[PDB]
Amino acid sequence: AEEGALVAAVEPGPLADGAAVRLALAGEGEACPLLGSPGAG
Amino acid sequence: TAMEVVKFVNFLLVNGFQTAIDIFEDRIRGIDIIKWMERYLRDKTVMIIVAI
Repeated sequence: AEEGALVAAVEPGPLADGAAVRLALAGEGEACPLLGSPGAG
Repeated sequence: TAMEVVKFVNFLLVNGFQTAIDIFEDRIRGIDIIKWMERYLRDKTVMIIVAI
């Protein structure tokens, strides 16, 4: 009775892919601070 | 690190962060140094930057 059953191969059907999300900072700079006062005699 | 720390603090301030450092908050720190330090130590929300 060889027709009893069959072997079956399983696959994951609905696969999906996506891209990674990376953060970045736009622009850069630095304003100078102020300091100092004169000594006296 | 004092000289570099000045540039680092300017960089932080330009990007809108309210940086507390002794050289800049001299007037407030002068009133009571220990109280000034404990102000930022107690507060859990204040991020402390350690300049190694």
